[PDB]
Amino acid sequence: ELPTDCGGPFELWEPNTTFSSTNFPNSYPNLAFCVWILNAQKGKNIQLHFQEFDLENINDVVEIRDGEEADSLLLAVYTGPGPVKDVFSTTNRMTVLLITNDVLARGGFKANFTTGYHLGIPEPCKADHFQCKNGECVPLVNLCDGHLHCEDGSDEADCVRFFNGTTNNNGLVRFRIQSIWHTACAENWTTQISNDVCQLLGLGSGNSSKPIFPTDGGPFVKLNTAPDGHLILTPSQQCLQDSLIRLQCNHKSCGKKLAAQDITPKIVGGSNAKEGAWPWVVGLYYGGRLLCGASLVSSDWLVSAAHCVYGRNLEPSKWTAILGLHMKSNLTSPQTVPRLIDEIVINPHYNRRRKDNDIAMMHLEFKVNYTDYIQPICLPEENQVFPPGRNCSIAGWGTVVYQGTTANILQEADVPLLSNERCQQQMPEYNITENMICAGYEEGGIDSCQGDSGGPLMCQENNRWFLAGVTSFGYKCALPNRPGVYARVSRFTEWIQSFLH
Ligand SMILES: *[C@@H]1O[C@H](CO)[C@@H](O)[C@H](O)[C@H]1NC(C)=O
Ligand SMILES: *[C@@H]1O[C@H](CO)[C@@H](O)[C@H](O)[C@H]1NC(C)=O
Ligand SMILES: *[C@@H]1O[C@H](CO)[C@@H](O)[C@H](O)[C@H]1NC(C)=O
Ligand SMILES: *[C@@H]1O[C@H](CO)[C@@H](O)[C@H](O)[C@H]1NC(C)=O
Ligand SMILES: *[C@@H]1O[C@H](CO)[C@@H](O)[C@H](O)[C@H]1NC(C)=O
Ligand SMILES: *[C@@H]1O[C@H](CO)[C@@H](O)[C@H](O)[C@H]1NC(C)=O
Ligand SMILES: *[C@@H]1O[C@H](CO)[C@@H](O)[C@H](O)[C@H]1NC(C)=O
Ligand SMILES: *[C@@H]1O[C@H](CO)[C@@H](O)[C@H](O)[C@H]1NC(C)=O
Ligand SMILES: *[C@@H]1O[C@H](CO)[C@@H](O)[C@H](O)[C@H]1NC(C)=O
Repeated sequence: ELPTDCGGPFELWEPNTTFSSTNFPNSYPNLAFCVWILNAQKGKNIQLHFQEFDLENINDVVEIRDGEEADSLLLAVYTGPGPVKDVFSTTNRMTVLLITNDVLARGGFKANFTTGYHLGIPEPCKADHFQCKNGECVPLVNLCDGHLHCEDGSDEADCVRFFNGTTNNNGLVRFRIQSIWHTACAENWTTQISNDVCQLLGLGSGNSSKPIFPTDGGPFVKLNTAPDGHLILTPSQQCLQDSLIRLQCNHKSCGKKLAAQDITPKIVGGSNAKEGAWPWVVGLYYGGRLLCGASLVSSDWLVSAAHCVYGRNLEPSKWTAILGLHMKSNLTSPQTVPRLIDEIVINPHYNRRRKDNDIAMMHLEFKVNYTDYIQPICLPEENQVFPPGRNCSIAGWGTVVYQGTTANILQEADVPLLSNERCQQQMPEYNITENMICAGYEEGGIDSCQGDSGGPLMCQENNRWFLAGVTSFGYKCALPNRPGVYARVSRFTEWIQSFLH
């Protein structure tokens, strides 16, 4: 008997600034979903400063968005008591959604925004410097010089990239020094430095190099070796019968298992996974309780579902990432590696009401070494399509019922892929967007459940296990004709690669 109230302060202009929920110094109504659209002038952002904030737990949240149109962004998801940071917008419209539960009504929030030109983002400094990602600017002599100057490392990042590359794993060797880009030569190019250059680019070893001729007027730089392991770029423009380096680099540690497994046919009735059969499956415990799994994509980064970390991102220290998790009742094994979380980044295009863009990055506390039972998952390459009917394996600790006991050992099962058209024909309730992929049997039996959220949809391709899905939502478990819908990682590859660097 508590319906969502409609008719609150939707449109808020410039003089009308000091807004708040209904009866702010009191208890707000439960099951309320209110929206405070913050209109502004064309060319001014929104700066919201919460004067007093004391909400309920993760059950009730305040979601701040910067939509301005049908496709809404995501700025912050605040919850819990205590002061919060001032959200800095980028457009003239900000949506403040108040998601509430049915019980435990807390006090409420109150804020006063302000419209200005590029608020939050600091003013750009003099043009003779290079601005980092945090707004601070450093002199041009301090970028790409082998010494970290930016707080995040923007001066020493993206100092070399592929040029004239037919694929994302080869091309030229254009370096950047003193804020100018230029190619290299092949007079003294060996194999001992090729793998080093490939590692600097964020790739594997060097396959081969095909120097032909120079075609650009850039001041190509000579490259030599060094006994201390430093790629020296001798500043000079003088070379006879030169040639641009067409360097070919291999991929990084991809989805290659290192355990000694056997062959066992199990399609219908998938049993437990052997110790070390899925090294890129990471567990996430929030206060001594597994909620949603994660996929190891780098040495310190994890990809998890955005619906379980929704509201639990304010305090990343409460999470605990268990790498090499095999049994839920025995963590004293030498293969289990515990780590903490220090940063949780939710996808900007996430939408809990549409279950779209369900993906989230989680930074680890300390970097973890790769072992025989811990290996990173392999991100799918750009412009890669997975055909339907492809039997891809999954992994997780799903429970047979909502409030029962889950499997102690890691469970795994193979499910075939489905097209979006047939999936929508099978699920007339939900909404299947162009960033989702459905997989599962229409006859039931092999179906995911709670506890497998964020689990990877591992599809093997040329002896390599890629990442073709992240668990987003699903209907009731143990029901036929209800395939699991996962977030299509192929559409979020660049968003993850922008953070892995
Ligand atoms: C603020 O809102 C009230 C009603 O919500 C409206 O009458 C008024 O014109 C708005 N602007 C002000 C007070 O500057
Ligand atoms: C909100 O609180 C008061 C307004 O009474 C003001 O001093 C403060 O600067 C405001 N913060 C903003 C507008 O971000
Ligand atoms: C290679 O680089 C040259 C620059 O001189 C450019 O004109 C050309 O389009 C690039 N690609 C190919 C395939 O030649
Ligand atoms: C480059 O290659 C030539 C070829 O003999 C060699 O004499 C020279 O020592 C190498 N290094 C430099 C810096 O020229
Ligand atoms: C290099 O590329 C080829 C494909 O042409 C591949 O077979 C090989 O494994 C790669 N690595 C090495 C070291 O040859
Ligand atoms: C947990 O694993 C260790 C090492 O594998 C083993 O010694 C211990 O007996 C296990 N715990 C239980 C309850 O079996
Ligand atoms: C991981 O690799 C580093 C690099 O040498 C090493 O110092 C460390 O002992 C290794 N093991 C762990 C648990 O960090
Ligand atoms: C999936 O498994 C079934 C079981 O017989 C098989 O017929 C089908 O070919 C498999 N799909 C792929 C892509 O291997
Ligand atoms: C999602 O909902 C819209 C209505 O806003 C509808 O037009 C669309 O067909 C739905 N998506 C699917 C896959 O049916």
